[PDB]
Amino acid sequence: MFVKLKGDLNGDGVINMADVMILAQSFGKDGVINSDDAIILAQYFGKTK
Amino acid sequence: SGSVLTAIDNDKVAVGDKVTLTINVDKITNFSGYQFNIKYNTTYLQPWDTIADEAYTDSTMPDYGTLLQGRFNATDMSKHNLSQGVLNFGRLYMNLSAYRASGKPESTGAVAKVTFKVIKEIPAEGIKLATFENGSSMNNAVDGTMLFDWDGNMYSSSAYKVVQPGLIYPK
Ligand SMILES: [Ca+2]
Ligand SMILES: [Ca+2]
Repeated sequence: MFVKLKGDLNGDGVINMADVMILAQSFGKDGVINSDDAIILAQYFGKTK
Repeated sequence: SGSVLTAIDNDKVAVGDKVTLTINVDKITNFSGYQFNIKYNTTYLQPWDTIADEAYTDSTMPDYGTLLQGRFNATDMSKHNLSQGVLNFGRLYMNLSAYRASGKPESTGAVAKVTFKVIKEIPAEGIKLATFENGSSMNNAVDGTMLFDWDGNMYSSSAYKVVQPGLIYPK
């Protein structure tokens, strides 16, 4: 959709654990997705459009 | 088959006293993580950070239980709305592939412990200590609860009952 909040990985308009689980699913697969990305994601945790 | 459930240490409380809500998962297969939205009554209760021994801020993480304690990049998330009585927090094993590979799934146990301080005499009829229910960032969830497995799948909301906390009473 038009609105793409920073950290909204599944495009539903809200930042919650389902988004963090998408980071999680890719963990171990700045060029990588790891625990530094989670810290940023947590800044946005709870935001809604 | 599975449940989210809770328990308190005492249901008769005086102003000034603290009541701890332990929250468990029960038979959530290959549990990897949860998020809760928990509404409480701000006239009577105040969430209390028992680790720092002070009031919650909007980023405060409740006390841990026994699950999600392993070294699989276990990570917290919290953003409350304290003025409105809504706790919003969760924890997960971020390194899912390593957790999965451990062959040591968790499924049953305490995941968090949320303490409330009684700041006004509890009404004689009792109050519900808290309620699991969707805040605005869990609009897709059922009853304020999301659970996940070690594949990073949302553990389906028809696979488990959320058992709401009961009542507390004045001493
Ligand atoms: Ca999202
Ligand atoms: Ca990165």
